[PDB]
Amino acid sequence: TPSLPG
Amino acid sequence: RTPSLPG
Amino acid sequence: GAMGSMERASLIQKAKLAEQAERYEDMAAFMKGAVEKGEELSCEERNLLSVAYKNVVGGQRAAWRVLSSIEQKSGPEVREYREKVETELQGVCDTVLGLLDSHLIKEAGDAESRVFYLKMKGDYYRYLAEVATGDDKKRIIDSARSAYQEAMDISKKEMPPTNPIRLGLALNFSVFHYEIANSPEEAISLAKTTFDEAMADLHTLSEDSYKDSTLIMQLLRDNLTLWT
Amino acid sequence: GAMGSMERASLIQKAKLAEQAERYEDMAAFMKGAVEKGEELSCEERNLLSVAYKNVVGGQRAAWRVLSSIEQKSGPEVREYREKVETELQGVCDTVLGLLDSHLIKEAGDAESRVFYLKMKGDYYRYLAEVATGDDKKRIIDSARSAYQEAMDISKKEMPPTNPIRLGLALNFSVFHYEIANSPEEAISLAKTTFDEAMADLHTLSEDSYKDSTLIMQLLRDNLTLWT
Ligand SMILES: *N1CCC[C@@H]1[C@H](c1ccccc1)c1ccccc1OCCOC
Ligand SMILES: *N1CCC[C@@H]1[C@H](c1ccccc1)c1ccccc1OCCOC
Ligand SMILES: [Cl-]
Ligand SMILES: [Cl-]
Ligand SMILES: [Mg+2]
Ligand code: NA
Ligand code: NA
Repeated sequence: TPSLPG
Repeated sequence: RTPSLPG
Repeated sequence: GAMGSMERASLIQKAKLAEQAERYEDMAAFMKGAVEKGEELSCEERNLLSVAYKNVVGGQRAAWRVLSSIEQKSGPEVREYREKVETELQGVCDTVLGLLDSHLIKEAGDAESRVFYLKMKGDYYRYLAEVATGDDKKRIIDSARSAYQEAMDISKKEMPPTNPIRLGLALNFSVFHYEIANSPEEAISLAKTTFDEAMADLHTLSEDSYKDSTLIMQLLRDNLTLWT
Repeated sequence: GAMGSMERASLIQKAKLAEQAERYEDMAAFMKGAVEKGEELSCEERNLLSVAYKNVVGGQRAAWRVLSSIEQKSGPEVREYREKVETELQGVCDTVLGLLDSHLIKEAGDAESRVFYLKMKGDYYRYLAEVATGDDKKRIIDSARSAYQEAMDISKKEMPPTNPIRLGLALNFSVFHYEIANSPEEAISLAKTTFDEAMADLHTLSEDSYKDSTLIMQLLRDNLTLWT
């Protein structure tokens, strides 16, 4: 699952 | 610049 | 450290040059030197620190995942090289965590910066957890959870529910619950509550804030869809 | 050295893993260690060595160009940081040239290896010339010219005009003439005669050799059509 992209 | 061999 | 003899303002200037040159290890080293001067960071500087180390650790995580995939499909060489990358990644995370504990978190002068740094502490323990095993992994998981939970407590008291830093914290903490702590029900509950509490206030925001907040809300939604 | 206790085959295996992980600094270090075992490199191994250092120096060159452009448009910080990147670039080129002179360039050897390494020596002196100034630049330029010229003489005697190594040497030597040595007329002539002499011999090649040769011929043509 992706986390915050920055 | 002019490109050189890419490898 | 190696940056001890350079002026703080020069380190910030060179971090920005390094970013332009896509030299992220240099950027991170300059920002570490700036943090070690002992003064608080502005919002722009905090973001520079985060971008620099995210690029460094992100490359190491991607390489670790490539090598772990080859290892799982598979002499000792693949394991050895995976372990080499792993040790380097752990070193970078220990460096970031050391900056946050000495002394960014305790010197943060406002709630937003304190939440930003406690979230970052949770994130870097989470990166450690991805490669940890056994009892060390269990300790790391508890450390991540404690940092994230402290950030959550502050953000609920001090920041509105649409605040982008608060939303991003909840996004990453919910990812931690799902991907690391094997707690999908906690992940879903947190993402859902965060999404609903932000939605209630969307009509009070400007055009820009609405975009900012729904952007991260959409990131919560993607995870909920994958999870639900 | 840090690789001295590792088996040659393990170094080569790890160089290949490093390439898959896009860890080119590691890849180059593994291949350096392999070279230092003192055995000739196979064709595949020469290509690994070349790809590794190409990517390392390529990132440094790109960063140097960014910083040099900022410097030309413009405290001491931009110059200092450009100088730092420049010194690291020169260090890598000196490492490569050292490996070539101490281990790899021999009077013995097949034409394929001798031309490959002399071309490489020309290339890494060319990269030093890109950042050099004044009389130092003149000497470096002559070192590159001498290496390329020796490779050219061997290639014309010992290889067919379609040989891909011969073609890539002519491509890079013509780039040297155009970009470094202020000799665009020579660059154009070399690219044209090389292309034409390869064209005329394509009929001797298999489907596979034809694709290998024509891909490099296409690069020569791209430069010719750019320059004329
Ligand atoms: N991620 C956390 C801190 C750096 C990075 C920020 C970000 C980028 C894209 C999407 C979400 C967060 C970030 C980087 C550079 C400038 C501004 C940034 O966001 C600051 C506040 O937004 C969360
Ligand atoms: N460049 C010089 C030697 C390594 C690299 C080779 C190359 C790649 C792409 C375009 C031209 C040359 C190369 C790398 C890996 C495998 C095979 C390779 O080329 C062999 C023929 O070189 C002329
Ligand atoms: Cl290793
Ligand atoms: Cl510097
Ligand atoms: Mg030994
Ligand atoms: Na051995
Ligand atoms: Na043209």
